[PDB]
Amino acid sequence: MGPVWRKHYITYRINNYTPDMNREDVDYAIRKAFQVWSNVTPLKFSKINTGMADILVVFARGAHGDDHAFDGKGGILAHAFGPGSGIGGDAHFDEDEFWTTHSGGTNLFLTAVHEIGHSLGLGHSSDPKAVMFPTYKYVDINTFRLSADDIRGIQSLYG
Ligand SMILES: NC(=O)[C@H](CCC(=O)O)NC(=O)[C@H](CCC(=O)O)NC(=O)[C@H](Cc1cc(-c2ccc(-c3cccc(Cl)c3)cc2)no1)CP(=O)(O)c1ccc(Br)cc1
Ligand SMILES: [Ca+2]
Ligand SMILES: [Ca+2]
Ligand SMILES: [Ca+2]
Ligand SMILES: [Zn+2]
Ligand SMILES: [Zn+2]
Repeated sequence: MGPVWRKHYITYRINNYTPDMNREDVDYAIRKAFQVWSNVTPLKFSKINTGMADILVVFARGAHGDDHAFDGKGGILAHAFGPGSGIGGDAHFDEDEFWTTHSGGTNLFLTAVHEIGHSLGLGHSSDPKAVMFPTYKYVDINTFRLSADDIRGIQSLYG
């Protein structure tokens, strides 16, 4: 259930960049992660560099100014706030992970899909093939698809 955005145009901004990947690969992973969700809802996402974005994307370490301190390498990979003003919507990625484009380390795209689900108001799935299942798993990103449960969940919130 959860809170939802009360509009269908949502902006995001990348506050800072992990040194683990180059800038263009970070931008690509995030853009594609938003596209997964826009593909099955009325939502549209635009990246901005200037202005007040709804969803701020942040890489940070350990205790980083909120109530969800990170824990070093492993364990919690990221956390995101549900829809709302201010820190609402924002997605934080633990810099103590090694973010990648691929299967090594922690794949940024797949983690971002999961986190953006939370930023849009989804909770966890019991479907062990759903991207909103609680625990990270690498799957071939070239053939990645939302599960029927993920699509059901997001279409129940928007549209
Ligand atoms: N246990 C694991 O598998 C990895 C280990 C990471 C490592 O050791 O490198 N860690 C994890 O999975 C940890 C577990 C955290 C925990 O419960 O203690 N999860 C987290 O770190 C959550 C963040 C997270 C989950 C994922 C994810 C999940 C599923 C899939 C996927 C893709 C395709 C198919 C399938 Cl079946 C699954 C891909 C990525 N990506 O990010 C934390 P969060 O859910 O945002 C959260 C919830 C509540 C609060 Br309150 C704060 C944050
Ligand atoms: Ca961690
Ligand atoms: Ca916000
Ligand atoms: Ca890192
Ligand atoms: Zn945080
Ligand atoms: Zn989660």
